[PDB]
Amino acid sequence: LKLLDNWDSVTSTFSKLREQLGPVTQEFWDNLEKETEGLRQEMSKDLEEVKAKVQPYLDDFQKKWQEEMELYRQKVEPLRAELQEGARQKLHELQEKLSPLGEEMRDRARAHVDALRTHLAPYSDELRQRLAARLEALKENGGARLAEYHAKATEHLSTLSEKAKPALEDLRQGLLPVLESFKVSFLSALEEYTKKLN
Amino acid sequence: LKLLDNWDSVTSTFSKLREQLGPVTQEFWDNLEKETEGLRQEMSKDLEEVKAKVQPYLDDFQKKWQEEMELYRQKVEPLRAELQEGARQKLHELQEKLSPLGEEMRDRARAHVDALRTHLAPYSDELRQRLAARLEALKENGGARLAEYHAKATEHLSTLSEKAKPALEDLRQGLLPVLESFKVSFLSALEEYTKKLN
Ligand SMILES: CCCCCCCC/C=C\CCCCCCCC(=O)OC[C@H](COP(=O)(O)OCC[N+](C)(C)C)OC(=O)CCCCCCC/C=C\CCCCCCCC
Ligand SMILES: CCCCCCCC/C=C\CCCCCCCC(=O)OC[C@H](COP(=O)(O)OCC[N+](C)(C)C)OC(=O)CCCCCCC/C=C\CCCCCCCC
Ligand SMILES: CCCCCCCC/C=C\CCCCCCCC(=O)OC[C@H](COP(=O)(O)OCC[N+](C)(C)C)OC(=O)CCCCCCC/C=C\CCCCCCCC
Ligand SMILES: CCCCCCCC/C=C\CCCCCCCC(=O)OC[C@H](COP(=O)(O)OCC[N+](C)(C)C)OC(=O)CCCCCCC/C=C\CCCCCCCC
Ligand SMILES: CCCCCCCC/C=C\CCCCCCCC(=O)OC[C@H](COP(=O)(O)OCC[N+](C)(C)C)OC(=O)CCCCCCC/C=C\CCCCCCCC
Ligand SMILES: CCCCCCCC/C=C\CCCCCCCC(=O)OC[C@H](COP(=O)(O)OCC[N+](C)(C)C)OC(=O)CCCCCCC/C=C\CCCCCCCC
Ligand SMILES: CCCCCCCC/C=C\CCCCCCCC(=O)OC[C@H](COP(=O)(O)OCC[N+](C)(C)C)OC(=O)CCCCCCC/C=C\CCCCCCCC
Ligand SMILES: CCCCCCCC/C=C\CCCCCCCC(=O)OC[C@H](COP(=O)(O)OCC[N+](C)(C)C)OC(=O)CCCCCCC/C=C\CCCCCCCC
Ligand SMILES: CCCCCCCC/C=C\CCCCCCCC(=O)OC[C@H](COP(=O)(O)OCC[N+](C)(C)C)OC(=O)CCCCCCC/C=C\CCCCCCCC
Ligand SMILES: CCCCCCCC/C=C\CCCCCCCC(=O)OC[C@H](COP(=O)(O)OC[C@H](N)C(=O)O)OC(=O)CCCCCCC/C=C\CCCCCCCC
Ligand SMILES: CCCCCCCC/C=C\CCCCCCCC(=O)OC[C@H](COP(=O)(O)OC[C@H](N)C(=O)O)OC(=O)CCCCCCC/C=C\CCCCCCCC
Repeated sequence: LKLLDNWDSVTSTFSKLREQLGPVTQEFWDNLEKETEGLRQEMSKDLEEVKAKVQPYLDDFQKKWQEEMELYRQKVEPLRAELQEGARQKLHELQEKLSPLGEEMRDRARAHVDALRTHLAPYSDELRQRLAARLEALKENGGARLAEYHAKATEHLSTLSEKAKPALEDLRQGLLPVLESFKVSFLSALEEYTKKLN
Repeated sequence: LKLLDNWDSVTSTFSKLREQLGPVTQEFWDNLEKETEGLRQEMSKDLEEVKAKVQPYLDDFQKKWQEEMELYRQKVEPLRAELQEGARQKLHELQEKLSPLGEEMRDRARAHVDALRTHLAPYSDELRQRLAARLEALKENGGARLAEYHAKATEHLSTLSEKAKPALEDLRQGLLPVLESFKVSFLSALEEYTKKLN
């Protein structure tokens, strides 16, 4: 009955909470009305003054910004001209540079890769010999290693069968009485669990 | 007793593990010897080929690096000049911007900031005038609420104590038989558990 007795004190408090919620909501809204009323009076001033003054605000800034934009455009043109004239020369110089230097770079690139070709041909061939020597050795060595590992695997499995059979047998044989002792204690423990659970 | 047999079986598996590793390690050493011997014939050629490859490689790469160094010198040198000229031109281009537009922007800033003075100053005072009433509302309604909260505080304390008195007495009156029966449950549980856990 702990739930009922305690819940009774909870239901009564909740009821008393409503008894306090009533007046509190009335007083809260009562004062909130005064707040909204004052805030409305202030807001009327806020909006009116902000709006009436927003005109000269935006007008002043817009008129100035208008000139600013005009001056900006009046500058953008000659400034872009300087940039254009400059770009024409700068790009021309770069063009007149990328042409000879491009040819030179391409020519040097030719020798760069071509001289590399003269080395790549033998280099790759030598690598083939080295790789073949390694692969051939690793193949014979591999065959031996495979046999070695296979033999070790056989001995590993043979000695493992001597564990998978006798050792596991002993483990399984021990599991029987072990499970018995466990079941006996578990079954008896279940009694306590249920007994203490009511 | 079980742990004794368990460890006993582990002992047998250990001997048939260590002795298994006997020939295994001996053969593995020979196996490793094979790899080592192979590498003794592989790496010898590998290193010799590497030496006879890295030498002409670095040599030819030196030519390439020289080609590139010359290339970069023949590029960076004139490009540094062209870039300096172009940058100096751009600097002058910017100079004819940062100064004219700078003084212009400064005047724009004056027009903005000064306007802000005659726009934010009165606005701040307006805000104060509106905030004054706002604060007044918070003082009047605030003080009222403070009183309402005070009244409700007493009503809260009275209701809390109205519960605290019977609730604490009832809780203590409930905890007595509850803890008493719980103790009986604990005592029996302790005994029952010590009978199984042994
Ligand atoms: C049928 C069965 C029914 C039973 C139901 C019970 C219902 C509840 C009713 C009654 C419970 C009675 C328990 C009263 C406990 C009193 C603990 C207390 O008097 O303690 C004192 C400590 C003081 O300081 P100290 O002694 O440690 O320091 C020593 C430091 N030297 C000295 C320097 C200062 O107070 C501290 O430490 C304060 C630490 C504050 C930690 C707050 C943790 C907040 C986070 C999570 C809350 C989790 C809620 C669970 C959510 C559900 C998850 C599933
Ligand atoms: C003396 C004691 C000291 C402690 C102080 C007082 C704390 C309040 C105390 C006790 C709470 C009363 C007990 C709760 C009553 C249960 C009401 C209920 O049954 O409720 C359910 C709803 C719906 O939820 P549902 O769809 O999952 O369940 C639907 C369920 N099914 C799954 C069937 C569909 O749950 C809802 O309404 C819950 C929504 C979340 C409610 C948040 C309330 C936050 C309160 C104040 C912050 C407000 C500040 C205001 C300023 C605003 C500025 C913008
Ligand atoms: C505890 C510590 C907290 C720390 C917080 C720091 C304070 C930061 C201050 C303010 C944060 C602003 C956010 C609060 C506003 C949430 C109002 C609310 O509850 O939003 C949700 C409700 C629920 O409907 P819904 O969104 O799901 O549906 C609409 C569905 N449709 C659009 C999608 C299709 O939306 C509705 O009821 C619809 C809209 C109702 C409009 C309410 C706003 C009225 C305006 C002014 C009242 C206050 C003026 C006071 C100014 C000075 C304050 C100092
Ligand atoms: C201890 C230290 C030792 C020092 C040793 C020295 C290193 C040996 C020196 C030089 C050897 C260079 C060998 C590789 C150079 C050739 C790169 C090349 O031209 O390859 C051709 C591929 C062909 O692609 P596709 O046109 O048919 O396909 C496009 C078709 N669609 C779009 C359908 C996907 O092009 C591509 O993959 C490129 C396009 C996609 C990019 C993929 C990722 C590229 C990044 C890195 C690769 C760098 C390898 C360099 C290291 C060499 C190790 C020997
Ligand atoms: C001999 C001694 C043996 C030991 C026995 C006792 C161990 C009890 C331990 C853990 C389990 C929690 C027990 C809660 C009982 C069920 C409440 C319930 O029926 O629950 C419904 C919700 C709904 O979800 P669903 O239908 O999708 O899942 C259901 C999933 N279907 C059906 C596949 C299964 O299931 C959920 O919540 C499921 C999530 C897990 C339950 C979490 C809630 C646990 C209760 C209280 C924690 C208090 C938190 C306090 C508030 C903190 C605020 C900060
Ligand atoms: C193509 C046209 C040519 C362009 C010309 C540039 C050519 C490249 C040359 C120089 C650039 C410098 C690179 C910056 C890297 C390190 C910055 C640094 O060391 O940082 C930490 C310092 C610590 O403070 P401290 O008191 O110890 O150092 C003050 C004492 N001192 C200045 C003697 C060191 O912080 C400082 O120096 C504070 C940094 C504030 C810097 C304000 C510069 C304002 C001028 C112009 C604005 C330009 C806008 C245009 C952008 C578009 C370009 C396309
Ligand atoms: C001197 C006088 C005093 C004034 C002081 C300032 C006080 C602030 C109070 C009131 C003024 C704000 C009220 C008006 C705001 C509404 C602006 C508006 O017209 O709203 C609507 C837009 C619409 O959506 P749309 O234009 O994208 O779509 C267009 C359509 N389309 C998708 C289709 C293509 O929605 C938007 O503008 C979305 C805006 C919400 C996003 C806010 C994100 C802010 C970012 C960072 C804040 C950092 C927080 C981290 C903490 C550090 C703090 C330092
Ligand atoms: C129903 C009317 C009862 C009124 C109060 C009585 C009991 C309090 C009950 C509920 C309040 C729960 C909210 C959290 C309470 C924290 C308790 C705590 O553990 O507090 C100490 C910790 C220590 O941290 P600290 O030393 O760094 O901070 C303090 C330093 N500080 C001033 C310099 C910055 O502070 C913190 O956790 C930070 C917050 C501490 C807030 C202190 C404000 C105290 C205000 C007034 C004193 C009592 C007026 C009583 C009215 C008469 C009613 C009849
Ligand atoms: C169902 C869903 C709803 C459930 C909600 C849960 C309701 C519980 C809510 C709030 C109460 C939290 C309690 C914290 C206040 C302590 C009251 C108290 O036991 O204080 C006596 C102590 C004595 O000193 P000491 O060193 O031994 O203790 C410090 C202990 N140590 C050292 C271990 C840290 O003094 C202090 O802690 C220093 C006094 C600090 C004064 C703080 C006053 C703050 C004022 C207003 C904040 C508003 C709270 C509103 C919530 C209540 C509405 C009715
Ligand atoms: C995602 C990232 C992309 C890369 C971005 C790079 C941006 C860099 C930003 C600004 C320019 C920086 C300009 C830096 C100029 C200074 C270069 C120089 O000598 O620096 C000195 C450092 C010295 O390091 P130390 O560790 O020795 O000393 C530090 C010391 N321990 C301490 O605690 O203080 O050496 C080093 O940094 C390491 C070796 C450098 C060798 C140079 C190698 C340069 C080689 C060639 C030139 C560059 C190629 C240009 C290609 C165009 C032409 C073809
Ligand atoms: C889900 C859990 C619900 C219960 C929860 C309880 C607490 C929950 C709260 C927090 C979690 C706990 C978090 C604990 C964190 C660490 C606690 C701690 O300090 O542990 C260390 C100690 C010390 O061990 P050491 O003993 O080996 O010796 C000293 C130690 N090195 C030192 O430097 O001090 O260990 C000991 O106390 C050993 C003594 C054991 C006593 C024998 C006890 C004998 C117990 C049982 C025997 C019966 C079984 C019979 C089986 C049948 C026969 C085979």
